[PDB]
Amino acid sequence: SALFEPYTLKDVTLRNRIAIPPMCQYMAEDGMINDWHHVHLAGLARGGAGLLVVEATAVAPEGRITPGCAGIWSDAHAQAFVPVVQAIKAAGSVPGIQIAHAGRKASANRPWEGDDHIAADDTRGWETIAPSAIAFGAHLPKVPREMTLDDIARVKQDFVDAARRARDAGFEWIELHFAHGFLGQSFFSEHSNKRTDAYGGSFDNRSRFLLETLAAVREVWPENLPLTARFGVLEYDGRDEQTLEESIELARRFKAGGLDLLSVSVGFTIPDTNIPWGPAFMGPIAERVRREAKLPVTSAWGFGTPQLAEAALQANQLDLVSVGRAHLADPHWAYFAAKELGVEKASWTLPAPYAHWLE
Ligand SMILES: Cc1cc2nc3c(=O)[nH]c(=O)nc-3n(C[C@H](O)[C@H](O)[C@H](O)COP(=O)(O)O)c2cc1C
Repeated sequence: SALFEPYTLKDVTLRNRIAIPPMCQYMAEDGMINDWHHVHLAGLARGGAGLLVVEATAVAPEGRITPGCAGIWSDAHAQAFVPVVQAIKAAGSVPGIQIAHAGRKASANRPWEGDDHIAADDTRGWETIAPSAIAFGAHLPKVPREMTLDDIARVKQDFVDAARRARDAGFEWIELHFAHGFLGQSFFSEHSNKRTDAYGGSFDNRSRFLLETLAAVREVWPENLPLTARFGVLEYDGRDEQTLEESIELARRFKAGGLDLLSVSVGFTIPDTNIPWGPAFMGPIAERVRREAKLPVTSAWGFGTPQLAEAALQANQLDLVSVGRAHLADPHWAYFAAKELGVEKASWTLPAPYAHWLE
């Protein structure tokens, strides 16, 4: 099976092509992770996936999505990850982390606590920042503060510090969160970026925050460990061919700047869109980016059906298959997939204290 073939990227070898993508847990306190995350992540690693990417972890307090988001904006925050990293490694999975800044979509409630911007008089809330003072709208009506050049320098440095911290905590894989309408994505999109300085207007200017952040992170992130990013390559906003073309150009510049793999997603930059949700619906777009930027890719949404994951790999649409919600439902999804695909000794996807009994 293609799904259970190993994958080598730089010095890191994944035992199979199953990636667990970043999934916010909303269980941290002032950015500090705790035994929620420890057990969640170690349990997933033991389930058999080759790569486990820790949830969006804020590079700065105001870059959290919610009051429950993880952070890595101090060395104490980073140190909290060390035992979890060590547990993921003990289980034979590769520990990754997504470092993030939520931009104008920050200061929101947890998804089961309203999922909306925090009310003005709620002591938990904070001012958001963005390339331009324009609200997302809908359930995220707060108008962000327009970033100064010093803010841009500071946030880039926060990404650098976060990457340094992730390195020193023992992560073997990093993902820059430039997708899903958060700060990076919003610098790229003309919907959200109305700047007239070096960081807006033209394609080069809109790309600049993302490329400069990648280059700055590259200085401190080891060359022998995969350097990746998530990026929304279209919005389903009636501008898809032009947006895709630009996104693919940016992917080429990412590759030239040392990016090893791109997690291809949707932008979610604005609410007024028409996304054609369906099983593996991003497969063909991921394939186009892979082909036209000549860059390894992953993607997500509905690949928890093992045969569909297998088909996407065999069609060379993807290099890794990201499987999210199916792993919340069943942390041992990789074992289920091995069984479904008829892999020999499927139960040994799991560690011996499980595998022996399930043969
Ligand atoms: C609980 C939850 C939290 C998520 N948090 C993030 C995250 O931290 N960063 C990210 O880029 N995507 C996040 N996503 C998107 C997932 O990585 C993934 O793309 C999405 O769930 C689709 O894959 P699936 O159909 O296999 O669940 C999250 C989704 C879920 C379900």
